Amino acid sequence: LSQDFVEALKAVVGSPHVSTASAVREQHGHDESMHRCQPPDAVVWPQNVDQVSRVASLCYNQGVPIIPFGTGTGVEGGVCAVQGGVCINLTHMDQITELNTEDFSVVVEPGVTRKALNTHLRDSGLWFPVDPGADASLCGMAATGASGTNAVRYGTMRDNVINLEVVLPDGRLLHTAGRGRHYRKSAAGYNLTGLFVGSEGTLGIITSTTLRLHPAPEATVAATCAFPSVQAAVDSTVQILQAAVPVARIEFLDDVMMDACNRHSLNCPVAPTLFLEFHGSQQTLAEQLQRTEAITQDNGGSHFSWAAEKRNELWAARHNAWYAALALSPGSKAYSTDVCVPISRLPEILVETKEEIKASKLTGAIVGHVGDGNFHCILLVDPDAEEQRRVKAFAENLGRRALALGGTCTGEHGIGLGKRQLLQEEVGPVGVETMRQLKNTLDPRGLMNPGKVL
Ligand SMILES: Cc1cc2nc3c(=O)[nH]c(=O)nc-3n(C[C@H](O)[C@H](O)[C@H](O)COP(=O)(O)OP(=O)(O)OC[C@H]3O[C@@H](n4cnc5c(N)ncnc54)[C@H](O)[C@@H]3O)c2cc1C
Ligand SMILES: CC(C)CC(=O)C(=O)O
Ligand SMILES: [Mn+2]
Repeated sequence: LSQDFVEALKAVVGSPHVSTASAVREQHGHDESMHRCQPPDAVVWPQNVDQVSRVASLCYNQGVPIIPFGTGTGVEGGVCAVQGGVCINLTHMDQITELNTEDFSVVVEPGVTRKALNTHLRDSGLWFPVDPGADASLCGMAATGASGTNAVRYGTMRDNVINLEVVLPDGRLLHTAGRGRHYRKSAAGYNLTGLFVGSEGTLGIITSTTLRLHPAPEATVAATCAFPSVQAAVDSTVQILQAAVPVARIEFLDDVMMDACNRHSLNCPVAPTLFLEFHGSQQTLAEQLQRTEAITQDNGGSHFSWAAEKRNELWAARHNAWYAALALSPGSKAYSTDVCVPISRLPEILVETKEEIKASKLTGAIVGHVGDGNFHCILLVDPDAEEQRRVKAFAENLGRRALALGGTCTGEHGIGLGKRQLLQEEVGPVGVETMRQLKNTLDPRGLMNPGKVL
Protein backbone atom coordinates (compact mmCIF):
# COMPACT_ATOMS: atom_id res chain seq x y z
CA LEU A 1 0.00 0.00 0.00
CA SER A 2 1.09 3.39 -1.19
CA GLN A 3 0.94 6.40 1.11
CA ASP A 4 -1.53 7.96 -1.34
CA PHE A 5 -3.86 4.99 -0.88
CA VAL A 6 -3.54 5.03 2.92
CA GLU A 7 -4.34 8.75 2.98
CA ALA A 8 -7.44 8.04 0.88
CA LEU A 9 -8.60 5.45 3.40
CA LYS A 10 -8.00 7.94 6.22
CA ALA A 11 -10.07 10.53 4.36
CA VAL A 12 -13.06 8.15 4.54
CA VAL A 13 -12.95 6.77 8.09
CA GLY A 14 -10.68 9.12 10.01
CA SER A 15 -7.00 8.87 10.86
CA PRO A 16 -7.48 6.85 14.11
CA HIS A 17 -9.48 4.21 12.22
CA VAL A 18 -6.75 3.19 9.71
CA SER A 19 -3.67 1.30 10.83
CA THR A 20 -0.64 -0.05 8.99
CA ALA A 21 1.20 -1.02 12.20
CA SER A 22 2.63 -4.56 12.08
CA ALA A 23 1.24 -5.58 15.48
CA VAL A 24 -2.27 -4.39 14.59
CA ARG A 25 -2.14 -6.14 11.22
CA GLU A 26 -0.83 -9.36 12.78
CA GLN A 27 -3.69 -9.36 15.32
CA HIS A 28 -6.16 -9.23 12.40
CA GLY A 29 -4.26 -11.76 10.30
CA HIS A 30 -5.59 -14.92 11.93
CA ASP A 31 -8.65 -16.41 13.51
CA GLU A 32 -9.00 -19.32 15.92
CA SER A 33 -7.73 -21.76 13.25
CA MET A 34 -4.19 -23.08 12.87
CA HIS A 35 -3.87 -21.35 9.49
CA ARG A 36 -1.45 -18.44 9.05
CA CYS A 37 -0.66 -16.09 6.24
CA GLN A 38 1.12 -12.91 5.75
CA PRO A 39 -0.94 -10.29 7.62
CA PRO A 40 -3.17 -7.79 5.90
CA ASP A 41 -1.50 -4.64 4.64
CA ALA A 42 -3.84 -2.40 6.65
CA VAL A 43 -6.75 -2.60 9.07
CA VAL A 44 -9.66 -0.17 8.66
CA TRP A 45 -12.63 0.44 11.00
CA PRO A 46 -15.56 2.04 9.15
CA GLN A 47 -18.00 3.94 11.37
CA ASN A 48 -21.16 3.69 9.24
CA VAL A 49 -22.40 2.01 6.09
CA ASP A 50 -21.50 4.99 3.87
CA GLN A 51 -17.89 4.56 5.00
CA VAL A 52 -18.02 0.80 4.34
CA SER A 53 -19.23 1.53 0.80
CA ARG A 54 -16.54 4.15 0.19
CA VAL A 55 -13.78 1.93 1.57
CA ALA A 56 -14.92 -0.99 -0.59
CA SER A 57 -15.07 1.21 -3.70
CA LEU A 58 -11.59 2.62 -3.03
CA CYS A 59 -10.10 -0.88 -2.59
CA TYR A 60 -12.00 -2.50 -5.45
CA ASN A 61 -11.12 0.13 -8.03
CA GLN A 62 -7.45 0.19 -6.97
CA GLY A 63 -7.09 -3.58 -7.14
CA VAL A 64 -6.65 -4.04 -3.38
CA PRO A 65 -8.21 -7.17 -1.79
CA ILE A 66 -10.86 -6.68 0.89
CA ILE A 67 -11.08 -8.99 3.90
CA PRO A 68 -14.22 -8.55 6.06
CA PHE A 69 -13.47 -9.10 9.74
CA GLY A 70 -16.01 -9.49 12.52
CA THR A 71 -14.82 -10.93 15.81
CA GLY A 72 -12.13 -13.21 14.36
CA THR A 73 -13.51 -16.38 15.95
CA GLY A 74 -13.81 -18.37 12.72
CA VAL A 75 -12.00 -21.68 12.47
CA GLU A 76 -11.24 -22.08 8.74
CA GLY A 77 -8.90 -19.17 7.99
CA GLY A 78 -11.61 -16.89 6.62
CA VAL A 79 -9.81 -13.70 7.70
CA CYS A 80 -6.31 -14.86 6.65
CA ALA A 81 -4.94 -12.33 4.13
CA VAL A 82 -3.54 -14.85 1.66
CA GLN A 83 -3.19 -12.10 -0.98
CA GLY A 84 -2.67 -9.16 1.40
CA GLY A 85 -5.03 -6.22 1.18
CA VAL A 86 -7.24 -4.27 3.55
CA CYS A 87 -8.85 -5.95 6.56
CA ILE A 88 -12.16 -4.22 7.30
CA ASN A 89 -13.00 -4.59 10.99
CA LEU A 90 -16.73 -3.96 11.16
CA THR A 91 -17.29 -3.99 14.92
CA HIS A 92 -17.56 -0.24 15.55
CA MET A 93 -21.01 -0.43 13.92
CA ASP A 94 -22.58 -1.96 17.01
CA GLN A 95 -26.19 -0.71 17.13
CA ILE A 96 -29.39 -2.70 17.56
CA THR A 97 -32.33 -1.18 15.66
CA GLU A 98 -35.82 -1.87 14.37
CA LEU A 99 -36.67 -4.09 17.32
CA ASN A 100 -40.19 -5.32 16.51
CA THR A 101 -41.23 -7.55 19.41
CA GLU A 102 -44.76 -7.95 18.00
CA ASP A 103 -43.30 -9.32 14.72
CA PHE A 104 -40.49 -11.34 16.36
CA SER A 105 -37.75 -9.45 14.48
CA VAL A 106 -34.76 -7.15 15.04
CA VAL A 107 -31.93 -5.56 13.01
CA VAL A 108 -28.31 -5.76 14.21
CA GLU A 109 -25.01 -4.24 13.03
CA PRO A 110 -21.76 -6.28 12.95
CA GLY A 111 -20.52 -5.19 16.39
CA VAL A 112 -23.56 -6.78 18.06
CA THR A 113 -22.90 -10.21 19.55
CA ARG A 114 -25.53 -12.74 20.57
CA LYS A 115 -24.82 -11.92 24.21
CA ALA A 116 -25.37 -8.21 23.54
CA LEU A 117 -28.65 -8.89 21.74
CA ASN A 118 -30.03 -11.24 24.38
CA THR A 119 -29.00 -8.79 27.11
CA HIS A 120 -30.91 -6.09 25.21
CA LEU A 121 -33.89 -8.43 25.11
CA ARG A 122 -34.04 -9.27 28.77
CA ASP A 123 -37.59 -8.84 29.97
CA SER A 124 -39.05 -8.88 26.48
CA GLY A 125 -39.96 -12.49 26.60
CA LEU A 126 -37.95 -12.96 23.39
CA TRP A 127 -34.48 -14.30 22.67
CA PHE A 128 -32.18 -15.13 19.78
CA PRO A 129 -31.35 -18.86 19.84
CA VAL A 130 -28.46 -19.57 17.43
CA ASP A 131 -25.55 -20.12 19.83
CA PRO A 132 -21.96 -20.68 18.76
CA GLY A 133 -19.72 -21.15 21.77
CA ALA A 134 -17.77 -18.00 20.90
CA ASP A 135 -18.80 -14.39 21.55
CA ALA A 136 -19.20 -13.88 17.83
CA SER A 137 -20.51 -11.08 15.65
CA LEU A 138 -24.07 -11.90 14.57
CA CYS A 139 -23.29 -10.61 11.08
CA GLY A 140 -20.22 -12.84 11.05
CA MET A 141 -22.55 -15.69 12.01
CA ALA A 142 -24.72 -14.80 9.00
CA ALA A 143 -21.59 -14.71 6.81
CA THR A 144 -20.44 -18.17 7.90
CA GLY A 145 -23.86 -19.86 8.00
CA ALA A 146 -23.41 -20.64 11.69
CA SER A 147 -25.43 -22.97 13.85
CA GLY A 148 -25.14 -24.08 17.46
CA THR A 149 -26.55 -26.24 20.22
CA ASN A 150 -30.05 -24.76 19.92
CA ALA A 151 -30.31 -25.32 16.14
CA VAL A 152 -31.85 -28.80 16.42
CA ARG A 153 -35.03 -27.06 17.66
CA TYR A 154 -34.74 -23.39 16.65
CA GLY A 155 -32.84 -23.57 13.35
CA THR A 156 -29.53 -22.34 11.96
CA MET A 157 -28.61 -18.84 10.82
CA ARG A 158 -30.09 -19.78 7.43
CA ASP A 159 -33.41 -20.47 9.16
CA ASN A 160 -33.32 -17.25 11.20
CA VAL A 161 -31.92 -14.58 8.84
CA ILE A 162 -34.87 -12.68 7.31
CA ASN A 163 -32.96 -9.95 5.47
CA LEU A 164 -29.41 -8.68 4.97
CA GLU A 165 -27.86 -5.32 4.22
CA VAL A 166 -24.81 -5.99 2.03
CA VAL A 167 -22.16 -3.67 0.65
CA LEU A 168 -21.23 -5.31 -2.64
CA PRO A 169 -17.54 -5.46 -3.62
CA ASP A 170 -17.65 -2.26 -5.72
CA GLY A 171 -19.52 -0.36 -2.97
CA ARG A 172 -23.14 -0.65 -4.09
CA LEU A 173 -25.65 -1.13 -1.28
CA LEU A 174 -27.99 -4.15 -1.50
CA HIS A 175 -30.87 -5.04 0.82
CA THR A 176 -31.29 -8.68 -0.11
CA ALA A 177 -35.04 -8.82 0.61
CA GLY A 178 -35.67 -5.08 0.17
CA ARG A 179 -34.92 -2.15 2.47
CA GLY A 180 -36.79 -2.39 5.75
CA ARG A 181 -38.65 -5.59 4.83
CA HIS A 182 -39.40 -8.41 7.22
CA TYR A 183 -41.92 -11.21 6.88
CA ARG A 184 -42.44 -14.91 7.45
CA LYS A 185 -42.25 -16.13 3.83
CA SER A 186 -41.92 -14.84 0.28
CA ALA A 187 -41.90 -16.13 -3.29
CA ALA A 188 -40.94 -12.72 -4.71
CA GLY A 189 -38.18 -13.13 -7.27
CA TYR A 190 -35.05 -15.09 -6.47
CA ASN A 191 -34.17 -15.45 -2.80
CA LEU A 192 -31.05 -13.29 -2.50
CA THR A 193 -30.86 -13.55 1.29
CA GLY A 194 -29.96 -17.24 1.22
CA LEU A 195 -27.16 -16.63 -1.28
CA PHE A 196 -25.35 -14.30 1.10
CA VAL A 197 -25.83 -16.43 4.21
CA GLY A 198 -22.78 -18.66 4.23
CA SER A 199 -20.86 -16.59 1.68
CA GLU A 200 -17.98 -16.00 4.15
CA GLY A 201 -17.17 -12.50 2.92
CA THR A 202 -16.53 -13.58 -0.68
CA LEU A 203 -19.67 -11.95 -2.16
CA GLY A 204 -19.89 -8.70 -0.18
CA ILE A 205 -19.84 -7.16 3.29
CA ILE A 206 -22.82 -7.73 5.58
CA THR A 207 -23.48 -4.44 7.37
CA SER A 208 -26.75 -5.40 9.03
CA THR A 209 -28.74 -8.57 9.59
CA THR A 210 -32.49 -8.85 10.19
CA LEU A 211 -32.99 -11.74 12.63
CA ARG A 212 -35.97 -13.86 13.66
CA LEU A 213 -36.57 -13.76 17.41
CA HIS A 214 -38.22 -16.57 19.39
CA PRO A 215 -40.39 -16.70 22.52
CA ALA A 216 -38.56 -17.63 25.67
CA PRO A 217 -39.63 -21.14 26.77
CA GLU A 218 -42.29 -21.49 29.43
CA ALA A 219 -40.01 -23.78 31.43
CA THR A 220 -36.58 -25.34 30.91
CA VAL A 221 -34.96 -28.56 32.13
CA ALA A 222 -31.38 -29.62 31.40
CA ALA A 223 -29.75 -32.95 32.16
CA THR A 224 -26.76 -35.14 31.40
CA CYS A 225 -26.84 -38.84 30.59
CA ALA A 226 -23.79 -41.10 30.63
CA PHE A 227 -23.44 -44.10 28.33
CA PRO A 228 -21.25 -47.21 28.17
CA SER A 229 -20.13 -46.56 24.58
CA VAL A 230 -20.18 -44.03 21.77
CA GLN A 231 -22.48 -46.44 19.90
CA ALA A 232 -24.99 -46.38 22.75
CA ALA A 233 -25.05 -42.57 22.94
CA VAL A 234 -25.42 -42.05 19.20
CA ASP A 235 -28.03 -44.79 18.84
CA SER A 236 -30.04 -43.03 21.55
CA THR A 237 -29.69 -39.76 19.66
CA VAL A 238 -30.93 -41.23 16.38
CA GLN A 239 -33.86 -42.89 18.15
CA ILE A 240 -34.79 -39.66 19.96
CA LEU A 241 -34.89 -37.88 16.59
CA GLN A 242 -36.86 -40.65 14.90
CA ALA A 243 -39.37 -40.56 17.76
CA ALA A 244 -39.79 -36.82 17.02
CA VAL A 245 -39.08 -35.71 20.59
CA PRO A 246 -38.72 -31.91 20.15
CA VAL A 247 -35.58 -31.67 22.27
CA ALA A 248 -34.18 -28.16 22.56
CA ARG A 249 -30.53 -29.26 22.82
CA ILE A 250 -28.85 -32.63 22.32
CA GLU A 251 -25.06 -32.47 22.49
CA PHE A 252 -22.63 -35.38 22.42
CA LEU A 253 -19.30 -35.48 24.26
CA ASP A 254 -17.06 -38.51 24.09
CA ASP A 255 -15.11 -39.63 27.16
CA VAL A 256 -12.01 -37.61 26.20
CA MET A 257 -14.13 -34.49 25.72
CA MET A 258 -16.06 -35.02 28.95
CA ASP A 259 -12.85 -35.39 30.95
CA ALA A 260 -11.41 -32.27 29.30
CA CYS A 261 -14.55 -30.28 30.14
CA ASN A 262 -14.49 -31.57 33.74
CA ARG A 263 -10.92 -30.33 34.17
CA HIS A 264 -11.59 -26.94 32.57
CA SER A 265 -14.84 -26.23 34.36
CA LEU A 266 -18.28 -29.98 36.26
CA ASN A 267 -17.47 -33.39 37.63
CA CYS A 268 -19.51 -35.64 35.32
CA PRO A 269 -18.64 -39.33 35.01
CA VAL A 270 -15.90 -39.72 32.40
CA ALA A 271 -17.93 -41.51 29.72
CA PRO A 272 -19.61 -40.76 26.39
CA THR A 273 -22.34 -38.35 27.43
CA LEU A 274 -25.33 -36.47 26.10
CA PHE A 275 -26.11 -32.99 27.37
CA LEU A 276 -29.86 -32.52 26.94
CA GLU A 277 -32.25 -29.62 27.30
CA PHE A 278 -36.04 -29.58 27.11
CA HIS A 279 -38.42 -26.65 26.62
CA GLY A 280 -42.13 -26.46 27.28
CA SER A 281 -44.69 -26.26 30.03
CA GLN A 282 -44.51 -28.37 33.20
CA GLN A 283 -46.94 -30.60 31.33
CA THR A 284 -45.09 -31.03 28.00
CA LEU A 285 -41.73 -31.39 29.77
CA ALA A 286 -42.85 -34.37 31.85
CA GLU A 287 -43.95 -36.10 28.65
CA GLN A 288 -40.75 -35.35 26.73
CA LEU A 289 -38.61 -36.45 29.69
CA GLN A 290 -40.41 -39.79 30.05
CA ARG A 291 -40.11 -40.62 26.34
CA THR A 292 -36.45 -39.56 26.19
CA GLU A 293 -35.50 -41.44 29.37
CA ALA A 294 -37.22 -44.53 27.97
CA ILE A 295 -35.04 -44.37 24.85
CA THR A 296 -31.77 -43.63 26.63
CA GLN A 297 -32.46 -46.41 29.15
CA ASP A 298 -32.98 -48.84 26.23
CA ASN A 299 -29.38 -48.07 25.20
CA GLY A 300 -27.73 -48.26 28.62
CA GLY A 301 -27.99 -44.60 29.55
CA SER A 302 -27.79 -43.50 33.16
CA HIS A 303 -30.58 -41.87 35.09
CA PHE A 304 -30.66 -38.20 34.12
CA SER A 305 -28.32 -36.04 36.18
CA TRP A 306 -30.45 -32.91 36.46
CA ALA A 307 -29.40 -29.26 36.35
CA ALA A 308 -30.44 -21.32 36.65
CA GLU A 309 -26.96 -21.58 38.11
CA LYS A 310 -26.19 -25.20 37.28
CA ARG A 311 -27.48 -25.33 33.69
CA ASN A 312 -25.67 -22.05 32.99
CA GLU A 313 -22.38 -23.67 33.95
CA LEU A 314 -23.33 -26.86 32.11
CA TRP A 315 -23.75 -25.00 28.83
CA ALA A 316 -20.82 -22.66 29.50
CA ALA A 317 -18.64 -25.77 29.80
CA ARG A 318 -20.02 -27.08 26.51
CA HIS A 319 -19.51 -23.71 24.81
CA ASN A 320 -15.87 -23.70 25.97
CA ALA A 321 -15.14 -27.28 24.80
CA TRP A 322 -12.66 -25.84 22.28
CA TYR A 323 -10.59 -24.29 25.05
CA ALA A 324 -11.07 -27.34 27.28
CA ALA A 325 -9.51 -29.49 24.56
CA LEU A 326 -6.63 -27.09 23.88
CA ALA A 327 -5.94 -27.05 27.64
CA LEU A 328 -5.20 -30.79 27.57
CA SER A 329 -1.84 -29.90 25.98
CA PRO A 330 -0.92 -26.26 26.65
CA GLY A 331 0.96 -24.76 23.74
CA SER A 332 -0.96 -26.83 21.20
CA LYS A 333 -3.25 -25.54 18.49
CA ALA A 334 -6.17 -27.45 17.04
CA TYR A 335 -8.07 -28.27 13.89
CA SER A 336 -11.78 -29.04 14.01
CA THR A 337 -13.77 -31.14 11.59
CA ASP A 338 -17.44 -30.42 10.99
CA VAL A 339 -19.05 -33.12 8.85
CA CYS A 340 -22.81 -33.60 8.73
CA VAL A 341 -24.37 -36.87 7.49
CA PRO A 342 -27.86 -38.33 7.15
CA ILE A 343 -28.81 -39.14 10.72
CA SER A 344 -29.12 -42.88 10.11
CA ARG A 345 -25.42 -42.96 9.10
CA LEU A 346 -24.30 -40.99 12.16
CA PRO A 347 -23.64 -44.08 14.35
CA GLU A 348 -21.34 -45.57 11.71
CA ILE A 349 -19.25 -42.46 11.18
CA LEU A 350 -18.94 -41.40 14.86
CA VAL A 351 -17.97 -44.90 15.98
CA GLU A 352 -15.53 -45.15 13.07
CA THR A 353 -14.12 -41.73 14.00
CA LYS A 354 -13.65 -42.79 17.61
CA GLU A 355 -11.87 -45.96 16.48
CA GLU A 356 -9.64 -44.01 14.11
CA ILE A 357 -8.67 -41.52 16.81
CA LYS A 358 -7.81 -44.48 19.07
CA ALA A 359 -5.69 -46.14 16.36
CA SER A 360 -3.74 -42.97 15.48
CA LYS A 361 -1.28 -41.25 17.70
CA LEU A 362 -3.17 -38.00 17.40
CA THR A 363 -4.86 -36.60 20.47
CA GLY A 364 -8.50 -35.95 19.66
CA ALA A 365 -11.80 -35.22 21.39
CA ILE A 366 -15.30 -35.52 19.92
CA VAL A 367 -18.16 -33.10 20.57
CA GLY A 368 -21.13 -31.67 18.83
CA HIS A 369 -24.58 -31.19 17.43
CA VAL A 370 -25.62 -34.77 16.87
CA GLY A 371 -29.31 -33.81 16.70
CA ASP A 372 -28.38 -32.34 13.31
CA GLY A 373 -26.31 -35.35 12.26
CA ASN A 374 -23.27 -33.14 12.86
CA PHE A 375 -20.17 -33.48 15.02
CA HIS A 376 -16.71 -32.00 15.54
CA CYS A 377 -13.48 -33.91 15.93
CA ILE A 378 -11.00 -31.62 17.72
CA LEU A 379 -7.44 -32.64 16.76
CA LEU A 380 -4.53 -31.12 18.69
CA VAL A 381 -1.35 -30.10 16.85
CA ASP A 382 2.14 -29.07 17.89
CA PRO A 383 2.66 -25.83 16.04
CA ASP A 384 5.79 -30.49 14.29
CA ALA A 385 5.12 -30.51 10.59
CA GLU A 386 4.70 -34.26 10.47
CA GLU A 387 1.99 -34.17 13.09
CA GLN A 388 0.37 -31.32 11.18
CA ARG A 389 0.35 -33.40 8.00
CA ARG A 390 -1.17 -36.34 9.90
CA VAL A 391 -3.90 -34.05 11.27
CA LYS A 392 -4.67 -32.66 7.81
CA ALA A 393 -4.75 -36.19 6.37
CA PHE A 394 -7.09 -37.35 9.16
CA ALA A 395 -9.44 -34.43 8.55
CA GLU A 396 -9.49 -35.00 4.78
CA ASN A 397 -10.22 -38.71 5.21
CA LEU A 398 -13.07 -38.01 7.62
CA GLY A 399 -14.48 -35.42 5.23
CA ARG A 400 -14.36 -37.88 2.34
CA ARG A 401 -16.03 -40.57 4.46
CA ALA A 402 -18.84 -38.12 5.20
CA LEU A 403 -19.17 -37.40 1.47
CA ALA A 404 -19.27 -41.14 0.74
CA LEU A 405 -22.26 -41.38 3.14
CA GLY A 406 -24.23 -38.69 1.25
CA GLY A 407 -23.35 -35.90 3.68
CA THR A 408 -21.50 -32.60 3.62
CA CYS A 409 -17.96 -31.65 4.58
CA THR A 410 -19.18 -28.78 6.78
CA GLY A 411 -22.38 -28.42 8.76
CA GLU A 412 -21.72 -24.90 10.08
CA HIS A 413 -18.07 -23.72 10.22
CA GLY A 414 -17.65 -23.13 6.48
CA ILE A 415 -14.96 -23.75 3.90
CA GLY A 416 -12.46 -20.90 4.30
CA LEU A 417 -8.98 -22.07 3.31
CA GLY A 418 -9.27 -25.60 4.70
CA LYS A 419 -12.03 -27.38 2.80
CA ARG A 420 -11.81 -26.03 -0.77
CA GLN A 421 -10.88 -29.38 -2.31
CA LEU A 422 -13.59 -31.19 -0.33
CA LEU A 423 -16.17 -28.69 -1.64
CA GLN A 424 -15.20 -29.50 -5.22
CA GLU A 425 -15.70 -33.20 -4.49
CA GLU A 426 -19.00 -32.49 -2.72
CA VAL A 427 -20.79 -30.56 -5.49
CA GLY A 428 -18.92 -31.65 -8.62
CA PRO A 429 -17.93 -29.71 -11.73
CA VAL A 430 -21.30 -28.16 -12.54
CA GLY A 431 -21.81 -27.14 -8.92
CA VAL A 432 -18.33 -25.58 -8.78
CA GLU A 433 -18.77 -23.69 -12.05
CA THR A 434 -22.19 -22.43 -10.96
CA MET A 435 -20.87 -21.17 -7.64
CA ARG A 436 -17.98 -19.56 -9.48
CA GLN A 437 -20.31 -17.81 -11.92
CA LEU A 438 -22.17 -16.34 -8.93
CA LYS A 439 -18.90 -15.18 -7.35
CA ASN A 440 -17.80 -13.63 -10.65
CA THR A 441 -20.94 -11.59 -11.24
CA LEU A 442 -20.81 -10.03 -7.78
CA ASP A 443 -16.98 -9.77 -7.58
CA PRO A 444 -15.68 -9.48 -11.16
CA ARG A 445 -12.15 -8.48 -10.15
CA GLY A 446 -11.90 -11.25 -7.54
CA LEU A 447 -10.94 -8.86 -4.73
CA MET A 448 -13.68 -9.87 -2.22
CA ASN A 449 -11.76 -12.07 0.25
CA PRO A 450 -9.75 -13.90 -2.44
CA GLY A 451 -8.55 -17.46 -1.99
CA LYS A 452 -11.51 -18.56 0.16
CA VAL A 453 -14.33 -21.07 -0.51
CA LEU A 454 -13.62 -21.43 -4.25
C1 LIG B 1 -15.00 -21.56 21.14
C2 LIG B 1 -15.66 -21.45 19.80
C3 LIG B 1 -16.89 -22.06 19.59
C4 LIG B 1 -17.53 -21.98 18.35
N1 LIG B 1 -18.76 -22.61 18.19
C5 LIG B 1 -19.35 -22.53 17.02
C6 LIG B 1 -20.62 -23.20 16.85
O1 LIG B 1 -21.21 -23.87 17.70
N2 LIG B 1 -21.18 -23.03 15.58
C7 LIG B 1 -20.61 -22.34 14.53
O2 LIG B 1 -21.23 -22.27 13.45
N3 LIG B 1 -19.40 -21.73 14.70
C8 LIG B 1 -18.81 -21.82 15.89
N4 LIG B 1 -17.60 -21.18 16.07
C9 LIG B 1 -16.97 -20.52 14.91
C10 LIG B 1 -17.23 -19.02 14.80
O3 LIG B 1 -17.56 -18.48 16.07
C11 LIG B 1 -18.36 -18.78 13.80
O4 LIG B 1 -17.93 -19.27 12.53
C12 LIG B 1 -18.75 -17.31 13.69
O5 LIG B 1 -19.90 -17.21 12.85
C13 LIG B 1 -17.62 -16.47 13.13
O6 LIG B 1 -17.96 -15.08 13.29
P1 LIG B 1 -16.83 -13.98 13.38
O7 LIG B 1 -17.38 -12.57 13.20
O8 LIG B 1 -15.99 -14.16 14.62
O9 LIG B 1 -15.97 -14.40 12.10
P2 LIG B 1 -14.56 -13.98 11.51
O10 LIG B 1 -13.54 -15.00 11.88
O11 LIG B 1 -14.34 -12.52 11.81
O12 LIG B 1 -14.92 -14.14 9.97
C14 LIG B 1 -15.36 -15.42 9.45
C15 LIG B 1 -15.57 -15.33 7.96
O13 LIG B 1 -16.73 -14.52 7.69
C16 LIG B 1 -16.35 -13.33 7.02
N5 LIG B 1 -17.08 -12.24 7.63
C17 LIG B 1 -17.11 -11.86 8.96
N6 LIG B 1 -17.91 -10.85 9.20
C18 LIG B 1 -18.48 -10.57 7.97
C19 LIG B 1 -19.41 -9.61 7.55
N7 LIG B 1 -19.99 -8.73 8.37
N8 LIG B 1 -19.74 -9.58 6.24
C20 LIG B 1 -19.18 -10.47 5.42
N9 LIG B 1 -18.29 -11.43 5.70
C21 LIG B 1 -17.98 -11.42 7.00
C22 LIG B 1 -14.83 -13.23 7.12
O14 LIG B 1 -14.28 -12.53 6.01
C23 LIG B 1 -14.42 -14.71 7.18
O15 LIG B 1 -14.33 -15.33 5.90
C24 LIG B 1 -16.92 -21.27 17.31
C25 LIG B 1 -15.69 -20.66 17.51
C26 LIG B 1 -15.05 -20.74 18.75
C27 LIG B 1 -13.72 -20.06 18.94
C1 LIG C 1 -15.16 -24.78 18.79
C2 LIG C 1 -15.44 -25.23 17.36
C3 LIG C 1 -14.14 -25.58 16.67
C4 LIG C 1 -16.30 -26.47 17.43
C5 LIG C 1 -17.73 -25.98 17.55
O1 LIG C 1 -18.28 -25.41 16.68
C6 LIG C 1 -18.49 -26.23 18.84
O2 LIG C 1 -17.92 -26.13 19.97
O3 LIG C 1 -19.69 -26.55 18.73
MN1 LIG D 1 -20.40 -26.27 16.73
